[PDB]
Parts: sequence; C-alpha cells; structure tokens
Amino acid sequence: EGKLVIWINGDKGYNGLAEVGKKFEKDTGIKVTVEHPDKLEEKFPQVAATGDGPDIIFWAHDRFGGYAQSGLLAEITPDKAFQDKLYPFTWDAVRYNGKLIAYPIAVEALSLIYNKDLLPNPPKTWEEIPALDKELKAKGKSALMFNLQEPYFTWPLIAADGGYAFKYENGKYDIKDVGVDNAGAKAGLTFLVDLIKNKHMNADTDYSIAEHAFNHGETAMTINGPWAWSNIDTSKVNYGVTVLPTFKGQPSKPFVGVLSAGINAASPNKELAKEFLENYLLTDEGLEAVNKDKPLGAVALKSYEEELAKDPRIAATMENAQKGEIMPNIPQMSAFWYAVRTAVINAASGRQTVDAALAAAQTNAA
Ligand SMILES: OC[C@H]1O[C@H](O[C@H]2[C@H](O)[C@@H](O)[C@@H](O)O[C@@H]2CO)[C@H](O)[C@@H](O)[C@@H]1O
Ligand SMILES: [Zn+2]
Ligand SMILES: [Zn+2]
Ligand SMILES: [Zn+2]
Ligand SMILES: [Zn+2]
Ligand SMILES: [Zn+2]
Ligand SMILES: [Zn+2]
Ligand SMILES: [Zn+2]
Ligand SMILES: [Zn+2]
Repeated sequence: EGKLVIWINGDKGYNGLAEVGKKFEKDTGIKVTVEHPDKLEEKFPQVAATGDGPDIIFWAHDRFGGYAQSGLLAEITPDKAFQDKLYPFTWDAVRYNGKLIAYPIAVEALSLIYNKDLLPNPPKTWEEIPALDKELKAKGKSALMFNLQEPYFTWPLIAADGGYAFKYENGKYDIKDVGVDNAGAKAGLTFLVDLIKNKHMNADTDYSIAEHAFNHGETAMTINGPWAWSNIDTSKVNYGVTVLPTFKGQPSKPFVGVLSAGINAASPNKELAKEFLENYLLTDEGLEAVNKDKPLGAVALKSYEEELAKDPRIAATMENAQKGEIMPNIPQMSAFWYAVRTAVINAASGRQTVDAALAAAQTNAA
C-alpha cells in the first residue's frame, strides 16, 4: 500500500523503466521498485497464488491466460480514449474470456542478426549454413550461434516446415490437436540436431554465450529480438537485422509475443498501478525511456510506434512477425513450452532421438 513493485525480465530495459518510476515518484510520492527475478514467469504464479509477488508483472502475453485462469490478474478497465491510443491487434493479445487482463506494451519477434563485415550477404536458407560454417571455421569463426536452451529460439525452425502448437479453428484453439510431432516439426528439429552433432553448433549454447559470441565478432550470425540491439550497438559490430533463413523453401515462423503488463489481483495499489501504466509508461516519453535502454520492438502506442516504424530493424522485426504467428494465451501454453523445451534439450544433447523426444512432447503438450 503506497508503493509499487514491478517485475520485468532481465533482458529488457528495466533501468529505463525505473526512470519512468522515478518520474512517477516525483509526481505522486509513490516509490516504484523495478526488479528482474530469474524465471519470473514461473515465480509469479507461485508467489501471487499466496497474494504476494509484484504489483505489476511484465511478460509476453502468452503466459497471461494461465495467470488469469488462476485468478491472479485484475481486470483492467481502460476507457475508450485510452484504448484508441493502442493498436487493436495488441489489445486482442491480452484478451482472455472476453476480459482485458493486461496492458499491451510492444510486439516482439525474432530476426536474423548478422555481422556485415564477416557476412556482407547473409544466407537466405538454413540449408547453406553448414557450408558457410565450414568456411568460417577455417578463419576461427562460426556461422551462427543462438540460444538453444529456450525453445522460443528454436521454434521458428521447427515450425518452418509445418510444426505447430495448437490448431486454430474459428476463434478457438483445439488443445487436443498438437503439431509438435508431425513430419514438419521432425524435419526442423532433425536439422538442428544434425548441426550440433556435426559441430556446427554446440548443444551448450545459451543466451549469454550466443550474445557474447556475436558481440565479440566470433560468430557471423545470431538469432535474437529487439532487446538485444542495444548491446550490439555498444559492441561496435557492424550488424544488420534481417529475415530469418528459410527451411525446405518455407519461411521460418517465429512465435510472436506482445510484451504486456498485468496487475496483481492481490495488489492493494491497483488504481496507482493503472495510473502509472496508462499515464506514465504508455506515453511517448515513457516508452522512449524504456526503448532507449533496450529496444522494445514495435510498440503498442500508435503515436510512438509510427515514429519507430521508420527503423529498418523494426521493419525486419515485423516482416518476421508476419511470417510467424501470434502466440495463443491459453493456459495450455505453459505445458506446451515445457514439453518443447524438454524435447529440444534432450534431442540436441543426444539423450533421446528426435522421434522419441517429439513423441514425448506431443503427449506432454496435450
Ligand atoms: O522459450 C519459451 C518461452 O518463450 C517466450 O519467452 C520469450 C519472451 O517472450 C521474450 O520476451 C524474450 O525475452 O525471450 C523469452 C525466451 O527466453 C514465451 O513468452 C515464454 O512464455 C516461453 O516460456
Ligand atoms: Zn526486493
Ligand atoms: Zn535478473
Ligand atoms: Zn480518458
Ligand atoms: Zn556439416
Ligand atoms: Zn556443456
Ligand atoms: Zn569471446
Ligand atoms: Zn568482452
Ligand atoms: Zn477507480
């Protein structure tokens, strides 16, 4: 009471967000503490269930349906004037059972990021990457490194030739129809595993390692979102942001997230949380503060987004988004993500075959 605690992931602009919080404190006397706990998306539903946790939680919209189903989120009530300020499709991402359960902030999609000095013309296909890696390994470089620990990053390849999460049918997802074990999913994961077994990639590679390699010019390419650009800017690597490579002639299909801010149902500061989000954060100046720390991607706020749209990196982001699909927000997404995380880790490390890993994933996801 009389305080705001906010959780946002450590890869986002939490210092920029904190600057908005300082402005809020200056105006209102309400202190705002921004934190970035590890695994906050799993931590929230645990501590919020007891009525603890943050006043406001930031995460991609996919997790919010489950939070809402658990009664963990307060229903938000922006009026017409405010809703008209954000793109309709962003409001769509934070609707659950007819109710708005969060404020949309920004649209995120993975792109191919490449080093222009090592790779003036980036590959259009996944298939050519092994040969490119061999050429680079002769120079002590690698072609591509990206986070293999989180299925968010491998999904675009798995989905390329036909993998999918849950079948969409006329407004509803059929949670009994999962596409993680079909021929398309298997072809994509098999290709990934082949890269690893043949030493073009390392099963070990995680977010920090991939980011390190790209930003020090050790690898020619990486796969990451808008938040990553800030650190590359500092590294002085000459980079481009472009369309993900195709697989079997088909576009890579990233799962698109809408970074959203939910209010804890157990919060005694719901009115203040709304005031902060609507009138401090979701303004030209508020989003700019966060964006300048770590880029948000394409923001939900029309007035600022139409300025950001001039950025070819954002154009690239949305080109990839359009080839991909907006994540469902249904409660079953958590089971889906866990199933696929396990499958990719087990296949990549050789603990299971691709067929065995994905068969288990099909069961676990549904
Ligand atoms: O890997 C599964 C994971 O994917 C998504 O998480 C993304 C997040 O959306 C992005 O904002 C970014 O920060 O990277 C995360 C992956 O490390 C889903 O949103 C999440 O629920 C899911 O577990
Ligand atoms: Zn603390
Ligand atoms: Zn942290
Ligand atoms: Zn109003
Ligand atoms: Zn090879
Ligand atoms: Zn290891
Ligand atoms: Zn190094
Ligand atoms: Zn260094
Ligand atoms: Zn009120």
